[PDB]
Amino acid sequence: VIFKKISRDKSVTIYLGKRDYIDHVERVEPVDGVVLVDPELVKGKRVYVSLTCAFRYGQEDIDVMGLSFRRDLYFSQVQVFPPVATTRLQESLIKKLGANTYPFLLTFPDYLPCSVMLQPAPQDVGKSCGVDFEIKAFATHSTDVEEDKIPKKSSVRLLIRKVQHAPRDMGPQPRAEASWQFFMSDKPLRLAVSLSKEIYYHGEPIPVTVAVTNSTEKTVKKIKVLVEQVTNVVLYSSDYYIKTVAAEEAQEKVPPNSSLTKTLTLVPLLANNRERRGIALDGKIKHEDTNLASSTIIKEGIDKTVMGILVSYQIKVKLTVSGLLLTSSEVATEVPFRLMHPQPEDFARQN
Amino acid sequence: NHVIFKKISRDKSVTIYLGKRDYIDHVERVEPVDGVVLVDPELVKGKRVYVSLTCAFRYGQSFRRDLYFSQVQVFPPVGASGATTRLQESLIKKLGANTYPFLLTFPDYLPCSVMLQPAPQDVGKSCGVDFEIKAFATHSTDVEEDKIPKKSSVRLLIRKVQHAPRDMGPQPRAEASWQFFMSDKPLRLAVSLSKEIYYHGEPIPVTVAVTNSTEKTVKKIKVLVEQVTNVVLYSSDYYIKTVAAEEAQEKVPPNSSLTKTLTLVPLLANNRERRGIALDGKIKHEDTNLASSTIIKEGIDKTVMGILVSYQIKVKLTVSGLLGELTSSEVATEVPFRLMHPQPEDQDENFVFEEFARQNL
Amino acid sequence: NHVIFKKISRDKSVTIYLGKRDYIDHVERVEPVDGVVLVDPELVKGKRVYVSLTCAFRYGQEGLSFRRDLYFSQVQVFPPVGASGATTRLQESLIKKLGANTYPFLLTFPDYLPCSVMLQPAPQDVGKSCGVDFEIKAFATHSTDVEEDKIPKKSSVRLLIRKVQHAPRDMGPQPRAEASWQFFMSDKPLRLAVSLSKEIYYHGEPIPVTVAVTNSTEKTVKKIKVLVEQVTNVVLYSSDYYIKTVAAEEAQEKVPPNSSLTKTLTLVPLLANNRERRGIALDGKIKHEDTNLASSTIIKEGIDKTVMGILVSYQIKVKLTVSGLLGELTSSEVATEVPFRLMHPQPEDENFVFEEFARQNL
Amino acid sequence: HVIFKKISRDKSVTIYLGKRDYIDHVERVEPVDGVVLVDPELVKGKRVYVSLTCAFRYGQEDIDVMGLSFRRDLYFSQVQVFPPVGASGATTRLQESLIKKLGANTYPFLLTFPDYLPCSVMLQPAPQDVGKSCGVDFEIKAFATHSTDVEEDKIPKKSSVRLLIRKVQHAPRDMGPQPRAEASWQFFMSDKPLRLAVSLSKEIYYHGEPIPVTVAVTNSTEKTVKKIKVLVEQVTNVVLYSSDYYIKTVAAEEAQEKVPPNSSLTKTLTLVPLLANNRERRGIALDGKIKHEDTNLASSTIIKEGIDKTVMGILVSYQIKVKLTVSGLLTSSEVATEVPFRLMHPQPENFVFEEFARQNL
Ligand SMILES: O=P(O)(O)CP(=O)(O)O[C@H]1[C@H](OP(=O)(O)O)[C@@H](OP(=O)(O)O)[C@@H](OP(=O)(O)O)[C@@H](OP(=O)(O)O)[C@@H]1OP(=O)(O)O
Ligand SMILES: O=P(O)(O)CP(=O)(O)O[C@H]1[C@H](OP(=O)(O)O)[C@@H](OP(=O)(O)O)[C@@H](OP(=O)(O)O)[C@@H](OP(=O)(O)O)[C@@H]1OP(=O)(O)O
Ligand SMILES: O=P(O)(O)CP(=O)(O)O[C@H]1[C@H](OP(=O)(O)O)[C@@H](OP(=O)(O)O)[C@@H](OP(=O)(O)O)[C@@H](OP(=O)(O)O)[C@@H]1OP(=O)(O)O
Ligand SMILES: O=P(O)(O)CP(=O)(O)O[C@H]1[C@H](OP(=O)(O)O)[C@@H](OP(=O)(O)O)[C@@H](OP(=O)(O)O)[C@@H](OP(=O)(O)O)[C@@H]1OP(=O)(O)O
Ligand SMILES: O=P(O)(O)CP(=O)(O)O[C@H]1[C@H](OP(=O)(O)O)[C@@H](OP(=O)(O)O)[C@@H](OP(=O)(O)O)[C@@H](OP(=O)(O)O)[C@@H]1OP(=O)(O)O
Ligand SMILES: O=P(O)(O)CP(=O)(O)O[C@H]1[C@H](OP(=O)(O)O)[C@@H](OP(=O)(O)O)[C@@H](OP(=O)(O)O)[C@@H](OP(=O)(O)O)[C@@H]1OP(=O)(O)O
Repeated sequence: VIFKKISRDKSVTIYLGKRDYIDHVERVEPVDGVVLVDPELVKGKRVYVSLTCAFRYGQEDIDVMGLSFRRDLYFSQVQVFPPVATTRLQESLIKKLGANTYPFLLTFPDYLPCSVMLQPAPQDVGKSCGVDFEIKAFATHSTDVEEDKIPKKSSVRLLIRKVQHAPRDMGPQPRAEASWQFFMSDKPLRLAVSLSKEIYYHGEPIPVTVAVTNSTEKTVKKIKVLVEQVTNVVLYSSDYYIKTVAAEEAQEKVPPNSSLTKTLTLVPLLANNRERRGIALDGKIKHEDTNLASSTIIKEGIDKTVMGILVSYQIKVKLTVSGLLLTSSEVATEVPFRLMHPQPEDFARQN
Repeated sequence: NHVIFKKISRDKSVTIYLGKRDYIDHVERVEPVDGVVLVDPELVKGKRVYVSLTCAFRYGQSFRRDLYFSQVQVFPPVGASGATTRLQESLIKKLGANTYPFLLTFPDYLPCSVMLQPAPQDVGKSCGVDFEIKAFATHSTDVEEDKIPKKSSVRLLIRKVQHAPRDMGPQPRAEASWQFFMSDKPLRLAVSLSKEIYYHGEPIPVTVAVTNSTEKTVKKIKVLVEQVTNVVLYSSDYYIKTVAAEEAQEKVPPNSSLTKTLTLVPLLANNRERRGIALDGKIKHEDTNLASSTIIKEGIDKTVMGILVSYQIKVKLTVSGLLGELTSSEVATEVPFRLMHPQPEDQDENFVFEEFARQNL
Repeated sequence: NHVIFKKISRDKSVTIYLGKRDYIDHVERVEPVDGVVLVDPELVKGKRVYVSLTCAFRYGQEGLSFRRDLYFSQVQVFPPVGASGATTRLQESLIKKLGANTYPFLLTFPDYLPCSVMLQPAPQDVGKSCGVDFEIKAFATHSTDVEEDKIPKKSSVRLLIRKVQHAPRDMGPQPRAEASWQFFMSDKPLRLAVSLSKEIYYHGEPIPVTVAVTNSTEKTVKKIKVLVEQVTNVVLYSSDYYIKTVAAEEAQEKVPPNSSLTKTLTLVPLLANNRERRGIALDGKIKHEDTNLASSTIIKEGIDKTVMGILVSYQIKVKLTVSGLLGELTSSEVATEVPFRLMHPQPEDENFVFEEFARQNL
Repeated sequence: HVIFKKISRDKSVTIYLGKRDYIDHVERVEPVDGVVLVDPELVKGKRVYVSLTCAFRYGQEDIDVMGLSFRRDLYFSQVQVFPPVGASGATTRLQESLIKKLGANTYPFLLTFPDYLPCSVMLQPAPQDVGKSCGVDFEIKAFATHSTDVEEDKIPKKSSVRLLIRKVQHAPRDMGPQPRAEASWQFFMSDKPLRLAVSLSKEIYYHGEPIPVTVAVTNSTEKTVKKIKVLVEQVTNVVLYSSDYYIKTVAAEEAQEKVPPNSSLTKTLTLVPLLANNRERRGIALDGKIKHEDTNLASSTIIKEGIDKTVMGILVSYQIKVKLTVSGLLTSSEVATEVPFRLMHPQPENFVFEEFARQNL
């Protein structure tokens, strides 16, 4: 399946192999495509293709001051026409389309975030924001460069996604486990939480093993296990969101001088969430192929602020503990894990 | 002298008289259509004369949707038959005893006069919202059926014109900033208008505040009034058109800021090409202006407006060294405002009668 | 049965009768003092009997000491003034019950006065005894032959009434505090959030203090201590300041590293909790049984706070004791305060039992 | 000289300091040398310590607004005075002299400042300002502890005494002859240049020192410079808890002299940025509380190489701003530029005892 889009004036048509380009940490899948020009309508002009990654912040509200912010995180441009290595997709598209088809290759660097965006809920303090990736093909004249204008009718833009996949090689995953001792009157309530591994895939079930050892004279009335998505906007405005994307409540008691081990399975999915606002996604709410944002992966030496939006996941265990008799207390603890797409194997989107 | 607008049927049995061509919508209420029908007693003997107010959306020359229909009987006379307006009482006395009054009211859920004839480059077809006042006679020569001859009827294309409400939105303001690739220092743009509602012909003072902390130069500042049109019945056509443009002669060099007020006047007269833009009448007519801003009432589905018209100030900054190496995009912000006609200002008078037909160019 | 409070002068010429010892201030208005004076016609022949309402701040003694009058009002009971008719059911009923030598009086409170507050300091406290008293005095005056009028003490009778703070119709927003600390060399915060159910609590009503400790540090919250602190500011003569614990609850939970704990402790601020009844603002004398903690002062808009004499306020204080911290990474305490107001509940012939106005001791 | 004394509630611990204000001159910071006078009976087998804390704080107490507070310790250090171990090492003339003056129950302490701390800065906002009260405080606290006091984790308040000292920014002892702080801008208007050059005598000015701002307008345009305004702006950035930004005029001179087309004008305006010029003392960074007499404008923050600016808590900087009002043909433009400079205190070079409390206004 090839994805095509044509300029208003039909002088420039762009063809891409895919909408979604894979980041698997080691390297990023480059954007290889072709531009089909109409020789009469290009005439004495030059056609370029650009790859822009930008962070954006702000939304249009009636009677609320317009506030907009944009920061380019990467820009790269190449000339396709007139022509100045190739790939199988290009060679095949050229033969399929004709002699007015010209190839382009734009590469991603290693310091960029992946597709993340966020539209807030009514109770949420800050505004709409996200990281977009735009492939734009456009024609310029030599009096167009002289006035600094690139006519819109001669241009065509595609909003591609950079998608986080797990790296191809990685050693056998350590279990993600922590333990806490909550002394209550100098008798310990011990809580251990353990996951099977550190990295889970979108759709993969997460087996959360909870081990309560109650040496206190109080009763654990209730055990609740959540997958929480933590979002930190780290450009323009320091917005913070924490949202439940999966929840199981065991509801089984742990009486005094007893211990209880239980494994609950959670699956953090956008489908579990009627309310799709306040949560970091990899695309727009309306689109069908939109998932929960993958865990941000900050490379060594890269300042976290250039990622724009930081997305992390954690298992939260809340224990309701009975009073003396009065009302009851609640302790809670977090175990971090990472959520991304599976390891890789060796244009308008559906609503 | 009060100018009265008259039109007569082909068979000259029914003549309709209106106080005005254009009826004022000022949001709170709409000015009702008060007029009189002059019948020829010999030619309407046995017949019944009615007056109707129709509002319809149209697309092509192909789809029609009625948004409002209302009808009243003028002849034979209904009840008291007495006028409800000074204009009616005065027209009856001026014309004779074969003059009968009618009052047709507008509801609050209707759009105002908007229509659009596309340019060659535009996708999508002709469309608009028309308001028709029709007076017509009906008879039976047959027990099986009543007839409505066209020769016994007379139709007027009136306009529903948007005038300003009592109140007004907060003062429009935008702020935008850009950090270009490999640039740690921002370009800040702030835009302010004096008020939220402007009148057709009124100048719009657009205050632009560029703060250039970058090592690049703002070569050009261009300020537009853009008219955004959304057809929301039959076909989802979208038009965005410049109806006014002013280009400041100032550059903004590195590590400097510039505040400047450009004055724009969005007018149909500025536009040689009158196709692709929403008007309140036909291109040919002289009294035709740019369409007023649509005002959707709370609880009314926007689709029953047929065509949505909105205005915005767009400020575009051309930046040096950017277009080659650091962006393929334009640096711009938009500030919305509303455009309509001024607020309304609230012995027998002499009547000069004129044909309802509007003057061309 | 309506309990009536009677007191008689030494010479038994003037006897005063009151419906109550305690008159209600509910912010909107104050309950006026309606009573009757029973005169002995033989002993008041040629004399004039008056009733006065005095509100005074005092400092030194509970006599040589600083005094400031905040309000004085006086009315004539005998010989009878005008109609002489009762204005209350209590008066009409007392007149019929007692006889034709019974005369009514009504003394009203204005809106700019404080309520009954007084303070007797502890040994460790700087500053002296002080308070706001309300005195109802009925007294007879006669003329001598040289032009000088006399006011014998034997012909007079004084009652120390209380002005008691009851809640208004409305109430402030729900009290909430948030506090966070980053200790020296610690990148991660200790967050404390405190919430009360409501803004106004009643004497005897339990206060549910919800604490939410979020410990992102590698230190342990060893103790959570929740206090009701009474803050007293003397604002006439001498700027004395007292802050005193009138209730304390110590949660038995620790909060270990990288954990959070939500807990609701219930406190009841009462004078009964305090063996030591000195150093704290009361609404009466220590010895008296019906004496409580002073209600929160309520300064009306436009009234200078100094004419209140003693300012009383309450707050919830939450102190977190943190491991490794105190002596190594701070010389301060980790704590937050949430203000609330403490007063009596909103406010809503008869057989009469007569009793001496004197209040019962302990 | 003048010595500053404060005594605990229980009168067991009394602290004596040489000064309220300790000098930071970039190279090093003046250490806090003082003495604690203990009452041997009231010590009663206990241990007395002296601590130096530097903390950033954020939040203010409002009636019917949720209490929100934040504190971050930037430095904590503690030494033992009693019983003596000579923790503070070698002693100083002020200490030796105070010991002989006071008695044998006087014990010396020396607490040093490191080089990664900010100076005394605090800010109480105005009504129009968005964020809350914040500042950097320096506390010297002497306090006694028992061995059942460490067991319960209590340091009784009556046995303790705290002093709020200031860390004051002075210019460093050695620095090369100061370069003039000068920039120039060319504002092309219709492709004719308006050239503005701004020059200061030097880069560092002292509190109270006048700043001679030389402005040089060269107008080759056909427009007129109607007005020249010169400001000292104080820029404040809170960089802990909340990213608050304040920009405030602390001095202003307006030359209302014109520069007509095809002419140039040089003018030297003298400004003196002072807290005394400001009736409204809220919204601006001070080195102390508003009420205190010895409170000035905050000195320029001096971030040392390798120190993350966030550990300074509040960043304070100064700049000269020159605004030129330029004529149109029916409304006018305004260009402006900034020249940064630094503002601090001058380079550094019988006992009367007084309470440490500072004099008000
Ligand atoms: O019908 P109009 O608007 O009155 C006259 P026009 O059609 O020549 O408008 C062009 C406009 O001409 P005009 O200023 O006369 O409207 C020119 O303005 P100029 O390049 O600044 O001179 C550019 O406008 P912008 O700079 O705002 O984009 C052109 O856009 P490009 O930069 O080529 O994309 C416009 O072309 P268009 O938008 O119709 O394709
Ligand atoms: O290109 P696609 O997605 O395959 C199909 P489309 O052409 O209808 O997309 C438009 C998109 O339509 P859609 O999202 O339905 O594809 C609309 O989205 P909407 O305004 O949010 O509804 C806007 O995109 P944004 O969301 O990025 O603003 C339009 O941006 P403009 O404001 O016109 O510049 C897009 O127009 P574009 O310029 O990209 O061709
Ligand atoms: O009616 P008006 O404006 O007061 C004066 P006109 O008679 O010149 O208007 C005619 C109108 O003239 P105009 O547009 O100038 O009002 C023309 O419009 P044209 O096709 O653009 O010439 C047609 O109007 P429509 O297209 O709306 O039907 C004619 O309809 P017909 O096709 O004859 O039925 C109108 O004639 P009508 O039938 O109303 O007497
Ligand atoms: O044997 P006692 O205790 O001296 C007399 P009591 O037991 O009847 O009560 C007295 C009461 O004593 P108590 O309250 O213990 O019964 C005391 O109270 P205190 O002044 O607060 O100590 C005063 O009562 P008030 O509160 O009405 O002033 C006394 O009134 P004076 O002010 O001296 O005139 C009362 O003496 P009373 O006048 O009734 O004979
Ligand atoms: O929690 P606990 O121990 O069971 C009861 P507490 O906290 O009141 O104990 C004392 C408290 O001990 P702690 O609070 O450490 O338990 C101490 O605290 P410290 O002097 O600061 O150590 C002082 O409390 P404050 O500081 O609040 O006044 C003492 O008051 P004084 O200063 O002598 O008036 C308190 O003794 P009190 O005199 O009240 O019986
Ligand atoms: O010499 P100063 O400080 O300029 C005048 P002050 O003696 O009234 O100081 C008090 C200060 O008064 P002020 O603020 O007027 O200096 C008050 O401040 P407030 O809480 O804002 O009233 C508190 O200090 P903070 O400013 O640190 O809070 C008091 O500390 P506590 O919390 O009681 O320990 C201070 O009392 P101190 O400890 O000096 O005896």
